[PDB]
Amino acid sequence: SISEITYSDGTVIASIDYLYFTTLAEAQERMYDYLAQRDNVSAKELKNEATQKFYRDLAAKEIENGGYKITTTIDQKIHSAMQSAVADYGYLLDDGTGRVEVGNVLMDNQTGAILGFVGGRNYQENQNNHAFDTKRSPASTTKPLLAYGIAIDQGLMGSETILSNYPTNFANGNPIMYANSKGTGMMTLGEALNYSWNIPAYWTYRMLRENGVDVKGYMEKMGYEIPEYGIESLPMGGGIEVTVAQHTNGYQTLANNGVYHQKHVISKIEAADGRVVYEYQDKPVQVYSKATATIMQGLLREVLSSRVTTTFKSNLTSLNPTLANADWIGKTGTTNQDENMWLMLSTPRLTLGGWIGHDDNHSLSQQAGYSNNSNYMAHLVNAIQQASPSIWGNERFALDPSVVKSEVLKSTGQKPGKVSVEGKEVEVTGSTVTSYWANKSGAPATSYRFAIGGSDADYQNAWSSIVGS
Ligand SMILES: *C(=O)[C@@H](NC(=O)/C(=N\OC)c1csc(N)n1)[C@@H]1N=C(C(=O)O)C(=C)CS1
Repeated sequence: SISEITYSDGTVIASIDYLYFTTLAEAQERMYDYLAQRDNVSAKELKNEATQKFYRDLAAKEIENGGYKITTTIDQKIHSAMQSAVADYGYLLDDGTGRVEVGNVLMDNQTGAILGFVGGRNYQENQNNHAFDTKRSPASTTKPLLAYGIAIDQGLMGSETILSNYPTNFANGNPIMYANSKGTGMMTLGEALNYSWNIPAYWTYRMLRENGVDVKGYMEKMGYEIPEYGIESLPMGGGIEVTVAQHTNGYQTLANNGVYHQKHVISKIEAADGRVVYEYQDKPVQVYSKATATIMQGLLREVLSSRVTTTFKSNLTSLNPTLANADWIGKTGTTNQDENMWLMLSTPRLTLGGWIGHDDNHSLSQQAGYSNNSNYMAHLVNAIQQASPSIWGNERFALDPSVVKSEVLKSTGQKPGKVSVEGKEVEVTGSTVTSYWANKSGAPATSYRFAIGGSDADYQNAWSSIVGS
């Protein structure tokens, strides 16, 4: 008898086109883990590199002879529908800059299982796996996990707090840029995400760094490896390289109300005589407070509604209005010189991550992320849809009970009151808004320095203008 890989229903993929090599590689890696433990009681010589080889190789052979049954997470019909979508629509990513590659991973928000993926436009013509092995910076999609998610979560801010987007410079003396802008004064957390302004993200991380929040603790809990957290542009996705698979897993976390389940493609390995060599252990972990996570899903639902940096919701509506009705949330990213684009989507029941780019690191059109990648993802989204009607779901994302609402002046994210404006102390009034907070006591009173970030010059022109009462 010979070894085999099966779809999650039970259908045999192949015996022992990305489909084959992904499930086989993850298969071998769990095999390696088990061999290294299966006695050969190792640790640390596991670090020596001559061994690694020996085992990796030994691993491969155990699958070739050995005769085991490998159970994947893959839902055949969706996976096929996905391959078809890329065959039928990959071409909408092409934008006068040569074949554009693509990597997507569709992940259950609750198991962490991967129901299917897109490896690239065409395994025959080119084999790198853009869903699994390639790594690029996630850009402005880092913002929600590494800056805002965290700070809200340490109650250092809430839903309508306020960030300086006034001009300001890295420590080298160069201007923090957004596309072509030097900045624009103050704005809500809402605006800053809907447009992905860079400066607000820059001030957020900086403040985290001054309270020394254990940022790394958080990122590490989702599976991220970032070699150096002391980079000023970190939050914008500077110094971070990731895979679609892995980062899809980051959006899975915000989506499953702050609870990370570890990504995977393999659920079970079973030996000839039925003995279980590997089985997926469900260990959940609570990376963000349900307060924080649900707050975030609210804001990330306007990121798509707003349509400011993605045409998606329009594209999807046009190809299928019912579905465009599911409670979608998401975020985009663009890297320097338009070299990559990212779009992450979740409804509460699934996540879809999608990266488009060139293999050799050159540039896409300006539109590629905002338009192309959006319309393509909307077609992929239908395609899964058609293949498995119930899959995406109808549930709403919802603000958790533990969230805490506050009345605050639109003008300063903060509860109204007296403040010190250079002699002449001030009664601070204007219209209010409810602002969500993931701490026990809600918003502060207004303070001269209400916003995250801002210079002295800044606050002066800001409070100046707030003064027309
Ligand atoms: C977010 O990704 C931010 N982009 C950038 O800061 C930089 N690129 O600008 C052309 C960048 C970030 S990391 C890196 N290596 N380069 C804004 N993101 C979007 C978006 O798609 O949401 C934009 C509309 C353009 S800039």
